[PDB]
Amino acid sequence: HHHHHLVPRGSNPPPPETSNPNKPKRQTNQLQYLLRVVLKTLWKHQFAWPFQQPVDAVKLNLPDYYKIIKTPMDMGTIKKRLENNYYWNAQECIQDFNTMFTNCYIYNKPGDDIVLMAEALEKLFLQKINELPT
Ligand SMILES: COc1cc2onc(C)c2cc1NS(=O)(=O)c1cc(Cl)ccc1OC
Repeated sequence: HHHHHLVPRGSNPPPPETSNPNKPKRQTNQLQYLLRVVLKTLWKHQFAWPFQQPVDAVKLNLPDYYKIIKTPMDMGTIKKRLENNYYWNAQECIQDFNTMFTNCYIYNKPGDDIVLMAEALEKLFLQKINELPT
């Protein structure tokens, strides 16, 4: 038979939402710090680039990525969520960072370049978290 299954093709899933009008939201001092200090310091770091947007499994040739990672998260999404006042509290935002880092550790192996990057970003994150306003 002449159907060789060359189509349909793969794709990336839809990215995480950055807007949800019926979601409860608040501005808090802790969230303002998470944007101004935590996100902005990580964003400019030389290790930020793999984490500045959703994993593009097509471009990066990671066809297994979304078979393994079912709760994707990235700093581009977190930045948009902070700019859009999406969060109710600091915990919701911190959980997004934790998810991002954990996804990287799940998908990859200790000592991989991308894991070294995530570990360094996570160390910085945890340092900035320890100065969160009370
Ligand atoms: C192995 O390639 C990757 C693994 C990943 O886990 N999480 C992300 C995001 C991620 C991205 C890639 N691909 S990559 O081109 O960004 C890449 C980054 C680094 Cl620091 C090292 C290798 C590499 O691709 C081979």
